[PDB]
Amino acid sequence: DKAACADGIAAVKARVEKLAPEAVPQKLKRALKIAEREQGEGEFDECLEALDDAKRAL
Amino acid sequence: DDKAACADGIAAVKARVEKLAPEAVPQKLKRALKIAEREQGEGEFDECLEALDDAKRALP
Repeated sequence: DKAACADGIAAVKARVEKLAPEAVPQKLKRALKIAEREQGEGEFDECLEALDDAKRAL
Repeated sequence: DDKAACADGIAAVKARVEKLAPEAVPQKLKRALKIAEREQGEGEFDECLEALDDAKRALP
């Protein structure tokens, strides 16, 4: 889960870098923020939950 | 789908590689990542996933 959380944050960040700032959905930006915080608390299992929501907004 | 997993996996391997000392990045990783990116550009997303598996296997 630790590697999947880090890989998923990298994957979401890469998608966001290609989008126009106004074209980044608010739901995507919030979900990624939650994932990065959950990673910071070592809750890698929850990080994956937040990452699922982020990808829904792609 | 495979298209999304291919892009996500390339992004994930690139971020892992950026954390390593350059001398610790094996030639086997570099070749596999190059193949994954070429296959992605050709729409061969299933083959890209295979090359990404080789790349991640070669990481320290």
